[PDB]
Amino acid sequence: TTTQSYTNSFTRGVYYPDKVFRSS
Amino acid sequence: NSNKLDSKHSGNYDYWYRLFRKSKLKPFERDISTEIYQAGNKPCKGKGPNCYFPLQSYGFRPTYGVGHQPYRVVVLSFELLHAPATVCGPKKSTNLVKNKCVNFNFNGLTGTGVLTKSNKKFLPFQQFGRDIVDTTDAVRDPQT
Amino acid sequence: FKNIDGYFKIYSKHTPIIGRDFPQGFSALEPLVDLPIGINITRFQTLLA
Ligand SMILES: *[C@@H]1O[C@H](CO)[C@@H](O)[C@H](O)[C@H]1NC(C)=O
Ligand SMILES: *[C@@H]1O[C@H](CO)[C@@H](O)[C@H](O)[C@H]1NC(C)=O
Ligand SMILES: *[C@@H]1O[C@H](CO)[C@@H](O)[C@H](O)[C@H]1NC(C)=O
Repeated sequence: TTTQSYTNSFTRGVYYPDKVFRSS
Repeated sequence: NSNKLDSKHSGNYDYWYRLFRKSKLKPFERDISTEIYQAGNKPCKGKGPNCYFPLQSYGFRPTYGVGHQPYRVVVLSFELLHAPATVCGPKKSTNLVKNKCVNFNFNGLTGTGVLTKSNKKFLPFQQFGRDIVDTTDAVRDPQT
Repeated sequence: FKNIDGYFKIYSKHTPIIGRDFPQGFSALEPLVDLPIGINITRFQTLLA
């Protein structure tokens, strides 16, 4: 079985949108 | 032409082809079936007069004319439509030549200028390089 | 996961975590694969052990 609790994601889940290097 | 692998002494009747079909064949349709063609109005299911087997042989011997030789035919079909590319041609690479103005076509990006060694900390997934103003600055060598 | 113009993309990143379960510390997330699926992905399900 499973539950359906709800939680806050906070600041989470950011991925690199591209493959272009950057700095500063 | 294949007169070596489809031919031998004493003959060979391995291959088959159909001359009697109930209708034409739609493009890219396979009709593998052994159904005796009907002649007249008989429900005959057999061989003989008015009762013909659908498929005949391509009997091949090393001694025929040019029009009877076992040609090996391969047809390549392509889909040149708006869809993601999966199979395509042999893109060609060359040398690098550093510290010299040169036209570069790195993996599809084209530009002009000078390329040399760098001390980036490129992440393994990273492929391109840029700056604040979105200009291609650093390129990782796809073959080095 | 996402299916922008097909081209299924998967981004994975593994953190040993802290005593909590879902942390608040920032963790960048890197691509792993991108292949031309080109199908109408609408439903989603998981597999168990
Ligand atoms: C979303 O999460 C927070 C608290 O967990 C709050 O805004 C609200 O209760 C939640 N919204 C729901 C459960 O629809
Ligand atoms: C590229 O392919 C050639 C051909 O085998 C190989 O010798 C070379 O090590 C390869 N280099 C990279 C970076 O994959
Ligand atoms: C399903 O995917 C194909 C892939 O090209 C696309 O052409 C089609 O429009 C998609 N279906 C819908 C309802 O958009």
